[PDB]
Amino acid sequence: AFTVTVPKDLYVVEYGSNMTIECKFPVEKQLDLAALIVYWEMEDKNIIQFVHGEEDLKVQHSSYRQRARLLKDQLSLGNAALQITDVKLQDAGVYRCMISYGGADYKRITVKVNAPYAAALEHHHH
Amino acid sequence: AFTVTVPKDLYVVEYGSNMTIECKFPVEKQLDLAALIVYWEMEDKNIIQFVHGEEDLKVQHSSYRQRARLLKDQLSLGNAALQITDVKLQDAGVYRCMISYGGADYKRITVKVNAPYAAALEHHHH
Ligand SMILES: COc1nc(-c2cccc(-c3cccc(-c4cnc(CNC[C@@H]5CCC(=O)N5)c(OC)n4)c3Cl)c2Cl)cnc1CNC[C@@H]1CCC(=O)N1
Repeated sequence: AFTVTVPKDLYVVEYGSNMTIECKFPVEKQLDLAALIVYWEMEDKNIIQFVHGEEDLKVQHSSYRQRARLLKDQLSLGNAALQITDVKLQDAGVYRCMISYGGADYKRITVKVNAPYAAALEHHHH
Repeated sequence: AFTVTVPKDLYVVEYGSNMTIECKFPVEKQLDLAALIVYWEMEDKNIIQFVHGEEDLKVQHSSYRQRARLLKDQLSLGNAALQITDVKLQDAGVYRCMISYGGADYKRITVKVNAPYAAALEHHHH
């Protein structure tokens, strides 16, 4: 039974920081890269599409462009780790990691973003 | 490139009717049932979990008990059709069909439920 797990289903991050959110999947000693698909989304927006051992950047949502990547050196450990740089208030929400590696499963992770007044005021208006 | 498609991304259904919502996936020549996974959810409620050519009812949300099924004769034609019997107002929302058949993809379907006053009043009080 193929199961994705999360060490944390909640992250609380500061505006302007970097965050790495993690999804674990079973890898028995050697990764079959050809079989692996890793997909991350939030609110139906494509963040990562990792297929055939490479990230496909073409259909990544504009909000994550040049700010989101998969840490590929974690995949051999069975860790799908999404790193987002320079966190914004619009990054708060529910993320899903969808993994195919023989079997298929997904998990949800909630991200909360703390921000000072000036950042919040910009978000509130625009 | 493995792609799931939907003939309709919107269904408008009457309270008390039956609905069948459809996701299509490519099947060339013959279906390899052992490789197929079909999952249906709405709002994080597990509806259908079809793996190893059988439904796993243990993880199904209680509100879909004896009221939701996957039309298995459709699968060899590349149609994942979810039938829900006796539609309620709680069935309105966004559904996802997630399919693994070599590759993996999903699609969203929106369902709107029309209901008369009496049914709406019960739902409103709940
Ligand atoms: C039967 O059992 C279960 N099956 C699944 C499941 C089943 C099949 C496949 C997948 C799956 C896997 C990997 C990737 C993708 C995928 C998705 N989207 C794209 C979209 N890209 C752009 C394109 C264009 C826009 C768009 O709309 N599409 C993509 O890139 C093409 N790849 C997917 Cl769908 C999953 Cl996750 C999950 N959960 C349960 C099991 N119940 C769930 C519960 C919850 C906790 C648990 O423990 N269990």
